[PDB]
Amino acid sequence: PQGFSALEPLVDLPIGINITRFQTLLALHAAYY
Amino acid sequence: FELLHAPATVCGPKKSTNLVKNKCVNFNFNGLTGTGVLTESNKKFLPFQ
Repeated sequence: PQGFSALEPLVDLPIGINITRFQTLLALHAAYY
Repeated sequence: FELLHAPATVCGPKKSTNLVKNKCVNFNFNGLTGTGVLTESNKKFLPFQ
């Protein structure tokens, strides 16, 4: 919706890996943006 | 001893002295360092600040 709201941090990780991809792990038994 | 890219998760023990108020102090807060007078206040902080 055309409103406003801010976003707060949750989880900082020092994992430090080299990411160049992205995916989603969803159940299979109304969508995303 | 192994040190490759991120040596910021296995450190030695950290000390923490007592605190005083209403008097000039040379403080060191979480790495933030300065001189001033630490007096309790009222300003409100959001849990991540």
